Amino acid sequence: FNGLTGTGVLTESNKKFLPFQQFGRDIDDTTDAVRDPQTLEILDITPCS
Amino acid sequence: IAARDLICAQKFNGLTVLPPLLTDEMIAQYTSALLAGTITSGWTF
Ligand SMILES: *[C@@H]1O[C@H](CO)[C@@H](O[C@@H]2O[C@H](CO)[C@@H](O)[C@H](O)[C@H]2NC(C)=O)[C@H](O)[C@H]1NC(C)=O
Ligand SMILES: *[C@@H]1O[C@H](CO)[C@@H](O[C@@H]2O[C@H](CO)[C@@H](O)[C@H](O)[C@H]2NC(C)=O)[C@H](O)[C@H]1NC(C)=O
Repeated sequence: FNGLTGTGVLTESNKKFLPFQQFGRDIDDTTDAVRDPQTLEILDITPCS
Repeated sequence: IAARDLICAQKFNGLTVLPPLLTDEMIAQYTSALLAGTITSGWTF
């Protein structure tokens, strides 16, 4: 997504990103949510098993 | 309590937390048995 790489499972989410905000963070300073630049829908990331 | 969670202890990079061998109910049963035994029998049990 938009240059940043990663691996995992994508799921639909219902978070409250501000209009200028692109992605999310976590207590472990790791990516936890993204906003795809085609439909502007919040997306949640789950690690592999 | 870990009842409905889909085993989500692992955190994104080779880090896992293992559950204890003895669940809390077993520990509670042990304490109850000790306390009932010491109430009824004394030290002879
Ligand atoms: C970027 O993404 C697509 C690229 O074509 C477009 O969005 C969709 O466009 C179709 C028409 O081709 C519409 O039927 C959809 O409703 C559009 N989707 C959305 C979410 O609007 C458009 O060019 C761009 N979309 C956005 C949201 O910027
Ligand atoms: C593994 O994942 C499955 C997903 O299907 C879990 O199944 C759920 O089981 C409960 C109780 O039987 C149901 O109420 C849910 O509806 C089921 N999930 C779905 C999506 O239908 C299963 O519990 C999971 N196992 C563990 C140990 O987490």
